Amino acid sequence: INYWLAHAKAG
Repeated sequence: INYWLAHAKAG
């Protein structure tokens, strides 16, 4: 998925 980019920083 690419939606991860919506939570990229998220970590």
